[PDB]
Amino acid sequence: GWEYAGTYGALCGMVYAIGSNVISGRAWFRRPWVHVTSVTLSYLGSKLLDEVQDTYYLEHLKRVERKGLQVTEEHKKLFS
Amino acid sequence: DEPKHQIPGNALDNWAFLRTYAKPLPDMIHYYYYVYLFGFFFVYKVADFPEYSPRVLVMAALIGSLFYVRRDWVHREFKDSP
Amino acid sequence: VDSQAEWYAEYDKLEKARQKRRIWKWRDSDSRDEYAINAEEPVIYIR
Amino acid sequence: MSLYLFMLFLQPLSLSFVSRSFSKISSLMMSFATLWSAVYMWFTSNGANQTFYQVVSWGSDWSTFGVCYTSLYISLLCAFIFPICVILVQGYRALSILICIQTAVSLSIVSLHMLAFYALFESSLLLFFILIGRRKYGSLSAAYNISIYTFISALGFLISAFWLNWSFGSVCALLPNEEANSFVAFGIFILLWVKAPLVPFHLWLPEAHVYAPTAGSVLLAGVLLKISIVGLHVFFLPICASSIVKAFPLILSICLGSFIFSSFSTLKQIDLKKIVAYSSISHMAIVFLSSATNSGLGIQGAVLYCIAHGLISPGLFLLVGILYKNTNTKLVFYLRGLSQQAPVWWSVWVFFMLGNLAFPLFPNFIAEVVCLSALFKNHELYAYAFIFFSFVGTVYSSTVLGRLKGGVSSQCVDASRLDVISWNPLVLATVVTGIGYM
Amino acid sequence: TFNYVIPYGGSSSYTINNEPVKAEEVTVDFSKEPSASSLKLADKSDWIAYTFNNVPLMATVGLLAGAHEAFLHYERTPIYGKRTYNIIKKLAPIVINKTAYATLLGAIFCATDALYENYSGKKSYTSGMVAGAATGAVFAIGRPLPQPLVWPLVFAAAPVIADLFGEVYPESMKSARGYGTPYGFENLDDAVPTRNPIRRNPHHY
Amino acid sequence: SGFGLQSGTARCYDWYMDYLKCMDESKAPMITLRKQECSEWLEDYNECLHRDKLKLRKLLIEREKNKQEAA
Amino acid sequence: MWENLWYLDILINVLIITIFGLISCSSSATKSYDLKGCFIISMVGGVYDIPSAILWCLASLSILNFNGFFASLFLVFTWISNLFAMQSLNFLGIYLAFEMQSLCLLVLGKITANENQRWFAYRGLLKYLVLSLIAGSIFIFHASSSYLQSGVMISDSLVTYVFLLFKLGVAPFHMYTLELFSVVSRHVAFVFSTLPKLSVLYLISNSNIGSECVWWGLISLWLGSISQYQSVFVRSILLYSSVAEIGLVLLVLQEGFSWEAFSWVSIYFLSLSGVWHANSKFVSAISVASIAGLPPFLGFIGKAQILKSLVSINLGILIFSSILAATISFIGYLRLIRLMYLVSPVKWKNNKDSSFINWSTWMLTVGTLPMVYSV
Ligand SMILES: CCCCCCCCCCCCCCCCCC(=O)OC[C@H](COP(=O)([O-])OCC(O)COP(=O)([O-])OC[C@@H](COC(=O)CCCCCCCCCCCCCCCCC)OC(=O)CCCCCCCCCCCCCCCCC)OC(=O)CCCCCCCCCCCCCCCCC
Ligand SMILES: CCCCCCCCCCCCCCCCCC(=O)OC[C@H](COP(=O)([O-])OCC(O)COP(=O)([O-])OC[C@@H](COC(=O)CCCCCCCCCCCCCCCCC)OC(=O)CCCCCCCCCCCCCCCCC)OC(=O)CCCCCCCCCCCCCCCCC
Ligand SMILES: CCCCCCCCCCCCCCCCCC(=O)OC[C@H](COP(=O)([O-])OCC(O)COP(=O)([O-])OC[C@@H](COC(=O)CCCCCCCCCCCCCCCCC)OC(=O)CCCCCCCCCCCCCCCCC)OC(=O)CCCCCCCCCCCCCCCCC
Ligand SMILES: CCCCCCCCCCCCCCCCCC(=O)OC[C@H](COP(=O)([O-])OCC(O)COP(=O)([O-])OC[C@@H](COC(=O)CCCCCCCCCCCCCCCCC)OC(=O)CCCCCCCCCCCCCCCCC)OC(=O)CCCCCCCCCCCCCCCCC
Ligand SMILES: CCCCCCCCCCCCCCCCCC(=O)O[C@@H](COC(=O)CCCCCCCCCCCCCCC)COP(=O)(O)OCC[N+](C)(C)C
Ligand SMILES: CCCCCCCCCCCCCCCCCC(=O)O[C@@H](COC(=O)CCCCCCCCCCCCCCC)COP(=O)(O)OCC[N+](C)(C)C
Ligand SMILES: CCCCCCCCCCCCCCCCCCCC(=O)O[C@H](COC(=O)CCCCCCCCCCCCCC)COP(=O)(O)OCCN
Ligand SMILES: CCCCCCCCCCCCCCCCCCCC(=O)O[C@H](COC(=O)CCCCCCCCCCCCCC)COP(=O)(O)OCCN
Repeated sequence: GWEYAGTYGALCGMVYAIGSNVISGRAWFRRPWVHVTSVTLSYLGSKLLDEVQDTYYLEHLKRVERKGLQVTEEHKKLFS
Repeated sequence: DEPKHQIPGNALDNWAFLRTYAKPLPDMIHYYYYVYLFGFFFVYKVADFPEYSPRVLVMAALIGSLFYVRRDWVHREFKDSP
Repeated sequence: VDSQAEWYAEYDKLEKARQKRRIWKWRDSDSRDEYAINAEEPVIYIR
Repeated sequence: MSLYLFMLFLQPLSLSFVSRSFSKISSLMMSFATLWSAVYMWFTSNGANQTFYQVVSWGSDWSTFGVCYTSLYISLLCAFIFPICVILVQGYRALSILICIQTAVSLSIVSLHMLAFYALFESSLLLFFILIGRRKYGSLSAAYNISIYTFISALGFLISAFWLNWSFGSVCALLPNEEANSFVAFGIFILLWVKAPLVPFHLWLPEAHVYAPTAGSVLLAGVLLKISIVGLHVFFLPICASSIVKAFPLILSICLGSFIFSSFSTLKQIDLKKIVAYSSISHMAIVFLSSATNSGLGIQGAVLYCIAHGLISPGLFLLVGILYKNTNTKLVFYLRGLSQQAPVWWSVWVFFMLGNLAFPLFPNFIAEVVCLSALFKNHELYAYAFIFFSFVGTVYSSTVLGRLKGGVSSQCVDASRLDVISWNPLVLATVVTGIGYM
Repeated sequence: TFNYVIPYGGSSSYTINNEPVKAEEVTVDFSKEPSASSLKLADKSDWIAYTFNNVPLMATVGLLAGAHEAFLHYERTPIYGKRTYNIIKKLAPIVINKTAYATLLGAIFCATDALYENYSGKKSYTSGMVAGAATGAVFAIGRPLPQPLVWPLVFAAAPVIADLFGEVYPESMKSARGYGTPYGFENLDDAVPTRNPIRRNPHHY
Repeated sequence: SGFGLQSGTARCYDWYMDYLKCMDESKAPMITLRKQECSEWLEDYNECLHRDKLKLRKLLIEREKNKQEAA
Repeated sequence: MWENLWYLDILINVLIITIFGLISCSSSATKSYDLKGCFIISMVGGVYDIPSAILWCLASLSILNFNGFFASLFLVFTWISNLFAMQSLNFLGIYLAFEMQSLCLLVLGKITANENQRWFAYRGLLKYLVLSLIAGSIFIFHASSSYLQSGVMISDSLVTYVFLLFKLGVAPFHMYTLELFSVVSRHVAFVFSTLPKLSVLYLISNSNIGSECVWWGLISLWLGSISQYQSVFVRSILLYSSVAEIGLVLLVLQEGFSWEAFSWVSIYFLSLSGVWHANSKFVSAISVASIAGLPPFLGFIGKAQILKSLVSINLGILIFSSILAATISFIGYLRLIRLMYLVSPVKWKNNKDSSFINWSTWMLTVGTLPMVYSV
């Protein structure tokens, strides 16, 4: 779906690490290991959320085609 | 010293008015029990009510809101007297 | 900088998004009780 | 466009990584760099592309950003006035709040999606509730006023945006949609009615300006009032023209009543910031009515007069803040002899007050001429009504100037080098626009 | 338009009309039509009949309000202490007076509404405003100074809100669908449905 | 359940199953329409449950018998 | 026999974890993290769809912040009851599941109270018990009348609709929440004001329990907003917010918008997590902003789903009421922000047990842009 999901996920992992440090009173650079872990897991999670969304989009397309919605080939191209 | 709002009324008279809220307080389960029971039966009866015009429904809601007495109002003003 | 191509590509993206949303808004009831509305859906009940 | 958006996102980002002692310097450099990026956006905006100079999308309808005539003027105005706000404000907390507010507001102007516009614009709701309700010099009542007014108007706008997204399937401006419904038109209109202070929904602006800090007041007057015209040109007139033409007598009634009663309410003010804040409300009505005519003259005149206001009222607010720092008073009756005591401050104060009275060598003159011409295109009486009651502004401005000018005073209260650096850009911009480089 | 030279929006030709095209091939409706009881109650032809049909709502609301207040009083009275006065003699006036005054206000409202509509001969906002104004005037007979103004205004404003959001609002947005092609724009290429979506069955509770 | 309290099925299980089978046969797009089409089977099921029509017939016979006896 | 195995595995799992905890009970591990992980693994065997996966997610996030084997075991009991509420096909399933959940609520409330807190906590539990007995007795009496009249037990009836109105906590049935959740532990109030609702929403959507009446959701909205604005204590503010929002969600769910209510319940769980488990002012501030529906956070998306569903059904009175009541509730939320940063110096307990609180705040801030497709 979204073509910018992984980049967003990496930035949001940075958000997690820095925010967790700031809330606890520590500086943003403290606990460096948390940064790498947060970035990697957040990137993977953002990707996975995107495929889940795409899969249920396609399931809905199949259902509506069964029901009688006359989707064209281009409309079928809209749902990857 | 700073300019301050004038407080209407005397200090002791206002305190006496406020002290009329210090009365024996019933527990709220007694009200809640009856409201729950009559509300259940009321919801059962509502499905059988005739369909009313939206204008009449709104006027009935307005009248109910105006007629509703806050529980504190009865608390301050209650007298165990005829 | 081909402004015409950028304009038409952006408009096409927005129009595709609108078409996808209106397809996404076509929803019948997914209730398990509702076998009439969903008669063609492939399902198995374990009950 | 992309550079401008990236720099707008970079400014709040930098605060997280700065040393907390370099925050002021880094914030000032970031503000100037954003101004330069806005100049670059103007450079890369070709007038050949008549509908939209630039459109960028980042993967969704919500992430669609674009610049037009109104958007480009308003974005350059905010990027111009932000550095002055940065220097006026001290402390990491205050810097963070003001940077987040500016990022949200500047992203709202270039947004082309009504829902994204709503999301970015109302993100600065608590930030003003905290800002105007700060510990010692803030008032909770004013913060409550502004927050509640914004919430109700923006929620109505949001409901209209939801209905449009359901019916058309899209709420982006670039997709042509027209609606004749009056409920949706009012839902979009109420936000404009409140945000552009229009009687009787103008009560929030005064209390907010008086109890906001000088940087906060500068931003509020400079660009947050102008967000109404971005919404009107971008999200109301394209789709809701039938309703504005249906309700034009009512629109004129409300606008001219706002002008007259705001002018009369200004006469009853003893506080300098309140005087400037009420002058702003009277000034907004001409803009709103000129745009509502839906003519070429009206739109251009409204955006021009917005630029003139966003160059004149920030200067008055800045001068009043400087005087309050020097004197710890805002009451006109305490302040006397300012001509003799502060000749340099008095000169700029008189210059900006002349600008607010729309004298020819000021941008307000050109802008007012264009707006009055649009009103005259609609009807003669429409222009005549506004032209006459402009005399009320002269009365209160002259009374304030006369009260401040002379008397006996034992205090030298004149501006320092920092203060003069603060207003020099505004004076230069005012002159340059006044000679016709609008 | 998004430019400073030509007016925003657009215009549609009044001479040119577009043939209606169905939103879907087969239409299945889950919205039930008004009942005969609703049409009977809505009928304002005979003002007495209209009043007597719609007052049970007002009497019911007055009875709940009086019961609420009477229970607030009853809850307070002490069971452990024997009371010289009779509690129901104390409590019955509350409920009876609340119900009676509510019924009287609702009767004025409905009667004035039906009488104005009959005399005018048209269904309009003004009937509701006048009936509400009369009801609010009856509310504030002997009340202090702001209340002679505020209650007629509030009671008149209530039917305006009821008309605006109960009748005008639904009828203004009947055509809008949300599926297939936009109601105005069928020329655009959107997925066209054989059948409309049924998100729920007709209700029966 | 319909299991029958002794063995077999409930006393009116088969009538209800007739009504359910008729609802299964129909092609109407909503359950409400399908029930409208199959109402007569439901009337059979209600007849087996409570025997109201037979009770009314017995009441009418008893009333006419009493009227004859009095005359 | 194979279809029965799927359900039987969950039992066997729970029993062996219970007996293992009973055998391995020691002071060395009062915080039994290992049994918590075992319970979380065991609850994966009950996931069959997306709503069941949401049930699992909320159940695990709840079990993280309960302390002890015993409370975690009763949270697992609540999860079992909720899983069967979703699968109930008639009156008996609904009844069995929901009063099992009520028993779990009573036990959890009793075991998380100190000796000094017994006088009020036990009173609130007793009042909740008596009100629940009223609701269940009326439900089962009308169910007996219906089963006699129709010969069958059908979960599409007015009786189950009113019983599920009591379970949701709407219009005249919200007082038990106010009395009980004011006097119980903050975690107990948090988990039993969010998790039970998902099963009721699933049951309503799947079994066609919808009514034409809009009075109850309207009453819930207006009463909740006005009482939230008039309530002095902070717990009552948060409790009345749920009444208003669940009334609005009830109005949306009756019209068949199941997807939006299933997203709203999850976003509401995440939003309420931070204010209830208040340890930091900033986390609570973001949580309160999210509950208000405020744009930069995920709470805006959840409220937007419900409001967007409202404009589709095109009921004007509901929309007008929604706007005004939303403003009234916003005043109370602003009271909450004012109390933290703008009234007096604030000092709180250093309860450094933010298991999923930081993750929830991160999810509220971050998740807006990924989920923007929904609205
Ligand atoms: C976005 C849109 C949204 C859509 C959906 C979103 C999706 C939603 C879900 C997404 C959720 C994301 C948000 C949540 C994020 C998760 C939270 C989090 O960040 O962690 C919390 C948690 C909090 O830690 P804490 O604050 O200290 O509190 C715990 C207490 O210590 C409590 O103490 P304790 O008793 O509990 O101790 C247990 C634990 C906690 O103990 C600790 O955490 C102490 C620190 C661990 C040791 C230090 C780690 C060493 C490597 C770190 C590298 C940092 C580089 C920076 C400096 C460069 C140095 C050259 O110990 C562990 O670390 C267990 C993990 C075992 C790994 C240990 C390291 C193994 C040796 C290194 C392996 C490979 C080395 C290669 C290169 C190494 C040099 C670069 O962090 C961890 O536990 C860290 C676990 C992993 C350690 C880092 C290992 C990374 C591997 C090295 C980098 C190689 C490249 C990586 C790719 C390849 C991988 C192999
Ligand atoms: C890969 C290579 C690396 C390159 C870098 C790329 C990485 C990408 C970004 C990563 C950067 C790290 C992010 C920062 C994390 C911590 C931020 C923080 O703590 O705030 C204050 C923090 C400084 O506070 P502090 O002095 O250190 O003390 C904080 C204490 O903990 C408590 O102090 P207190 O108790 O005295 O509280 C007083 C409070 C007064 O009380 C209040 O006013 C509370 C009001 C409620 C929240 C404010 C509502 C309005 C916020 C609008 C959002 C601002 C952006 C506007 C743009 C429109 C967006 C639609 O005043 C403030 O705290 C500051 C007021 C202004 C800040 C409000 C903005 C914070 C939003 C939420 C932060 C994120 C937390 C995530 C949690 C992570 C897990 C725990 O950061 C700043 O310097 C300014 C805020 C920077 C905002 C950026 C955060 C992104 C939020 C935008 C949402 C967009 C979605 C997210 C996408 C992000 C990009 C993927
Ligand atoms: C023997 C047992 C005793 C009970 C007998 C009845 C048993 C129940 C049987 C059946 C129960 C189901 C139906 C009853 C109503 C549902 C309420 C309920 O059950 O909740 C549980 C409730 C107790 O719950 P709680 O949580 O413990 O109390 C929360 C409060 O904070 C309580 O604390 P508080 O009392 O100290 O504070 C009260 C507060 C609480 O706030 C409320 O009462 C919210 C009510 C707002 C309206 C509710 C939604 C209306 C929608 C109705 C839908 C049907 C029509 C559809 C179309 C209508 C379109 C709007 O409101 C006020 O402050 C006083 C004003 C009251 C209305 C405020 C609105 C004023 C608007 C008028 C403007 C005119 C002024 C202009 C001039 C101003 C100058 C500047 O039990 C009852 O109160 C039942 C008493 C029954 C008396 C109601 C009388 C009329 C009923 C129908 C009229 C509908 C209007 C509602 C009036 C107020 C009702 C509360
Ligand atoms: C990796 C591939 C994943 C992609 C597809 C996933 C399907 C394959 C599942 C593979 C597993 C991956 C898990 C991902 C999803 C979980 C779903 C699932 O598992 O079941 C669904 C799947 C088939 O169900 P379905 O695909 O949903 O279709 C059925 C119908 O369509 C009826 O279902 P329906 O409800 O989806 O109907 C369509 C629906 C369309 O609904 C949708 O469009 C779905 C939208 C996606 C929402 C995703 C969020 C859901 C949160 C759940 C998180 C997952 C937790 C994982 C739990 C399982 C872990 C394995 O239309 C509706 O209108 C219904 C409303 C749906 C709810 C509304 C959605 C809102 C969700 C809340 C969002 C709010 C925001 C929260 C914050 C987010 C901010 C970023 O069942 C299975 O394949 C078998 C399940 C087996 C699970 C565990 C069994 C293996 C282990 C057994 C032994 C365990 C003990 C040993 C432990 C070993 C480890 C130590
Ligand atoms: C603390 C301050 C101390 C320093 C004081 C500075 C003193 C300032 C001196 C006053 C300057 C007066 C000059 C006024 C004329 C404006 C200059 C100007 O606009 O430049 C014109 C060129 O015109 C001139 O050079 C005018 C010649 C000026 C000298 C003529 C005689 C001087 C007598 C002054 C009378 C001017 C009255 C004009 C009233 C508007 C630009 O030409 P274009 O390329 O066509 O630009 C487009 C037009 N538009 C700007 C509208 C976008
Ligand atoms: C597409 C994703 C978007 C959708 C969102 C929903 C899906 C969620 C996916 C991500 C879920 C991440 C959940 C994060 C929870 C945070 C982890 C946590 O809570 O750890 C606790 C765990 O606490 C415990 O109680 C430990 C007991 C359980 C340990 C974990 C059990 C693991 C069970 C196995 C689960 C595997 C999944 C099974 C197969 C699917 C530790 O914190 P404390 O020590 O209690 O206090 C922290 C103190 N302070 C931070 C301030 C320093
Ligand atoms: C009394 C003076 C009027 C005050 C307004 C001053 C000027 C505002 C004009 C704004 C310009 C665009 C707004 C569109 C119309 C708004 C009001 C126009 C005046 C008006 O009320 O006309 C009514 C029609 O509009 C309607 O039926 C709807 C009225 C607006 C509804 C109010 C709240 C709506 C909130 C909806 C939120 C968003 C919902 C989106 C789904 C009735 O006039 P008539 O044609 O019936 O003639 C019958 C006379 N005999
Ligand atoms: C939220 C709206 C509530 C109204 C607020 C007004 C101020 C409250 C003061 C209370 C006064 C009672 C309410 C009267 C308002 C109606 C306006 C009067 C106009 C009028 O009399 O024309 C009627 C139609 O207007 C109508 O009755 C429909 C016009 C709809 C009212 C205006 C809607 C926009 C106003 C929003 C202003 C800003 C909102 C803040 C409150 C007659 O029409 P007819 O068909 O009967 O012809 C006659 C054939 N016999």
